[PDB]
Amino acid sequence: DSTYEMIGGLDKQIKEIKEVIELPVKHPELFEALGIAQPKGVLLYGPPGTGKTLLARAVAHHTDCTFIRVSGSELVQKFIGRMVRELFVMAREHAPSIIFMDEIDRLEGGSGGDSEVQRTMLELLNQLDGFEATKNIKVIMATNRIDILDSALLRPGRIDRKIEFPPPNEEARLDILKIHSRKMNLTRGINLRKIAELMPGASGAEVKGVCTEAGMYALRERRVHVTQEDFEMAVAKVMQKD
Amino acid sequence: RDKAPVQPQQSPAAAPGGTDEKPSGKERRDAGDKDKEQELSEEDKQLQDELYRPALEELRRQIRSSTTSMTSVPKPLKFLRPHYNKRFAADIISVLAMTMSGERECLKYRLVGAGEVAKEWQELDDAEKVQREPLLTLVKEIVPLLMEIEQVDMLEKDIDENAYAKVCLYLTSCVNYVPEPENSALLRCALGVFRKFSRFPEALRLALMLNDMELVEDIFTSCKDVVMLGRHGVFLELSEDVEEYEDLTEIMSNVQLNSNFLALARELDIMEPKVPDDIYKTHLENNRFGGSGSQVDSARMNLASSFVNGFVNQDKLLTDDGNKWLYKNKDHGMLSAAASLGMILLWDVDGGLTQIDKYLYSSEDYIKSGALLACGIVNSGVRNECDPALALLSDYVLHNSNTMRLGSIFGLGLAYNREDVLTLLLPVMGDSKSSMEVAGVTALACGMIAVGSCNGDVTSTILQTIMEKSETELKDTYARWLPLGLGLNHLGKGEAIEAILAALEVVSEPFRSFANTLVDVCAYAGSGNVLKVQQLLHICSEHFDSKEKEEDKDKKEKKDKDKKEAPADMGAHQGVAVLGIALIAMGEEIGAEMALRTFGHLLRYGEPTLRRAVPLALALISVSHDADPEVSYNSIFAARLAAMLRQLAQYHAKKGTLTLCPYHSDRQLMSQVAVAGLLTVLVSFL
Amino acid sequence: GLDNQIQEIKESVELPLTHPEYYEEMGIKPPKGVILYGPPGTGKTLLAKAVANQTSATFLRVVGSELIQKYLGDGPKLVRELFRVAEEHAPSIVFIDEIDGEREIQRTMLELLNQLDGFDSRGDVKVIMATNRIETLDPALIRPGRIDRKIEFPLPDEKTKKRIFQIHTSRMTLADDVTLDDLIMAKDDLSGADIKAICTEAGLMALRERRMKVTNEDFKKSKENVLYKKQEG
Repeated sequence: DSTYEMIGGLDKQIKEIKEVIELPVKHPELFEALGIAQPKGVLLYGPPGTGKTLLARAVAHHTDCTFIRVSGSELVQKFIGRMVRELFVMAREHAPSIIFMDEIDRLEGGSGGDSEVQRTMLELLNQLDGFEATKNIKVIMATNRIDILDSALLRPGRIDRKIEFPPPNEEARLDILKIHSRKMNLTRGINLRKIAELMPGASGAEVKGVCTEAGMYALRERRVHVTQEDFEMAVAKVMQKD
Repeated sequence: RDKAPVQPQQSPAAAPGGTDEKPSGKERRDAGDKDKEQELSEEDKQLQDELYRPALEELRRQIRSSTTSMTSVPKPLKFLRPHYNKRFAADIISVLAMTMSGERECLKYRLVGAGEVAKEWQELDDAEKVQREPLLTLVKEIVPLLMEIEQVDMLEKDIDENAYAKVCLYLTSCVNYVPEPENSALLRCALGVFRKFSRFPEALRLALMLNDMELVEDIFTSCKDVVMLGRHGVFLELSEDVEEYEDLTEIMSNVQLNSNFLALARELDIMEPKVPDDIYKTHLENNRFGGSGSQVDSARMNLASSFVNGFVNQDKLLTDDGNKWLYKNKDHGMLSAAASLGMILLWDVDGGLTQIDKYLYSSEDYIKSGALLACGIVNSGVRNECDPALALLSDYVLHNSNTMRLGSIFGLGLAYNREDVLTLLLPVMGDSKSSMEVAGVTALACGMIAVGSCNGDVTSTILQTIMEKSETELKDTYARWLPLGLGLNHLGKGEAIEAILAALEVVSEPFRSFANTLVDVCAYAGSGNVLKVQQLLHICSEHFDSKEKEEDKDKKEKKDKDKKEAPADMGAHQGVAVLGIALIAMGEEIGAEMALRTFGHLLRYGEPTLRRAVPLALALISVSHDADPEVSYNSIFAARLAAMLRQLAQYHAKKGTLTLCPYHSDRQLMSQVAVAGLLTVLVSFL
Repeated sequence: GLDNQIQEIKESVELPLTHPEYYEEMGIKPPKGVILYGPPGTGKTLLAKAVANQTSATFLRVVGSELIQKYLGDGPKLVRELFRVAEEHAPSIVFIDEIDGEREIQRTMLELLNQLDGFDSRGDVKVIMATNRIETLDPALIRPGRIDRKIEFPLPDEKTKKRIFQIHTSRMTLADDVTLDDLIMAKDDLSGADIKAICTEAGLMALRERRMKVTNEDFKKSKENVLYKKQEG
């Protein structure tokens, strides 16, 4: 589900995005007094914020809409489907929907089939740019990895939305790390404040790096509860690759 | 902020707690409150808990008006005796007095049918004359009870906003939504605000709707004292109906104070600017007389040439193309060609006299009868041709004065409560000659004479022709063209129960019941009568396939203004007669693409009734897309009826009763060719 | 400030298929069309000028010429398909927007040059060309397309943006301090989507305090984002 109880730290950005996404949801009457239309979407460029998808699944979970991705990372690639019209038919039947690519986030064949997917979403943006079947059809890009150059280059911020997202709120390092500590078995004498604030410079992926790279020492010592010293070692275990 | 300290302040019923808690709510009442007044559960005890009572009633109506209510809100206002551009007064007056006075004026409007709503509605009149919100205080003060001088109590400074806006949307909603008894208040109160103010032509429209002589007299002395003139003379005579131009010519025949109202406004001066300007600034090519004058044959394309020549009036070459053109055609072509020279000479009384005098006292019957018709068409205010025509009409069995009665009575009826010619037409109605066109041009003559009567009339003339109509139930064409003149006499009604009287005596076998439904066609000129729309949809499945044609044909006359509701799915059915009902119901307006879109599907049909009926309204509603549809007619066609009619539409392809009567009488063309003798002398054109 | 211009070109484009007495009897026959261009471009200015013909008619929209470089050099075959479908769909209006090895581009440009002129075709449909800048394209495309008359985008004459602002604000709620002369005079070379964009973000920014009425200070405060955004790059 990944509701608001599993994502936090972007209060200003959800306060700014409720007018981009939540506008056709609960207050569509401002079309006369304001004169707004359906934009292309929104994207967040920079380091991985450990929850780049939990936000889309969160707003989509509160909008009470379906989540249909394009690349089909989890058994949703051929379930719907020239494999280009079935997505628009399911988008016509299911008017509330949020599209977010996660799997896309050799240069000869990988850019060949990946160039076929890019041409697919380009002609889909041409069909949706020319005509429109129903509302509440918006696409969201993902620029968090290094191999993402087409989405960052083709979206400079001229006819789309752009958000500077290197330093989200420092809660992408602190409070979503606390949330990632709520799921796993957490003790009561831990202080995530210092170990969460003392990881500067490297990247924003310190949450997933310290959790996943700390699971090898919680798997080595076989401790029933995760201690702060495990995360302290995980800081070095993720700073060695820098 | 936090309501913890100030929340338990209203709970104690102590007088000091009220005299300091209520001023706090008045201070925080500028923006209403910080929330939606969720304290109802804690003030529902103060609801009944009453010296400084107007403040507690003010806060009570403030919270009850704040969260929700339907009747309990204005009671603290009517009991409060209100006392004591910012945001506070703009809110509590604008929106709180908007919804508040709206539900109070509505609940008192539908509740009782006291001066509380009067004095308070005048207080809102002043408050909204200070706030000055346009068309909103108006659009809400529409239905508030009084319908009196309050408008002149508001019409002091804002003249163009209230006139343009209020008269525009309140006139459109006063002819579409608001019924007639309040529209009379629009006519009298608009007579007040517009009589005391400027913009005379809209008051002249108030004379088009009132049909009174005091308005045109006051606007002729007020417009006479202030000195262009020819324009308001032109649409003055065009806008005035048959009643107020003879009442106008009798009060102006009394004084008129100027010699310019009789001399200028007597006759020939609505056409004296038209003819020379049309000859000077416009010039028609001779290819119309060349083509339409070159493909004439079969004695019917020549009839089309009698339509072109008959309604042409710059060029008069075909008129002066020698002789024998009248003799080559048929008898109806002898009437058409004999009346063409009279229809082209609506000017130069001496010239029309010296041109039609040749056909007078001729040897043929239709040359002299069409010559008297021409003498009736050339003018409409000379009335000196009455004696030579009427002097010989008394024959009663068979004589040339029967066709001379067709042309003389028809043209004399086009020239004009005239009692002498009607009492002379009484023996004509009693005659009942075999030719239907006698009672046709007689009933239509006196009918067009009597259009616009105040609440109709139940006089013994039309009562006499109703008795004679009930005498013998033969020759149903009498039961078709007599209700024409009857309904024309019933025209101008505002509250006449004459339709119900006809629903009492006239109701009989479906012939005179068809006359009754023709009275129903001339009984629903237009008001707020949605009961006739649901009753219309309920009666749309009648077995009688003619009362649907006429009663449903009335659609183009009833809703002639609101054209958004006129297009429907009538064509998708199988009742081609209804397809003709919409085909005629198109009209003569600017001709939007929806009408021509209906002419696209209605154009292609096999029966000559619909194929012959489609080009008339096709070219009447589009009068510059004229050549391509005619090429479509040439592609579909290539009998003689469609050829004569397609050349007719080739010619004429390029709210007064005078333009509404000829086609409504022309709705009976699906019969013998005898109607074609009267088809060429229609007055619906200019 | 372009009502006489839009009615002049409107009469220049409505004379075919409508009002035929002064189109074929007198012998006008301009079977070539016109060519348009806008300095701001964006397709919304030219779309707002040619949108007067889209009211009651059939319209065709082909934006950009990327479909030639993105694939192999198939040639003008797609233009031939648009030509045969324009012949089968004569009651329409042809409009092309965003008109932007080397030996093939020249031969398909000359073939498109002769094809656009229509040597073996009379007046059957109207073709209107549009691009960002007329100076970037070769001047050889002028004679086939523009043979009647061309028009350039005017300046902020304080009447066009005033009329468009009146249409967009025909039902909006604005305060009395919201003047118009500083807005229509301060702006320069802005399309309808720019004034509509600053009005949209102005109402959306005024909605942050549940204010149904937009003030002038919030309108200029919202305009600071567009004026600052256009100067950042």
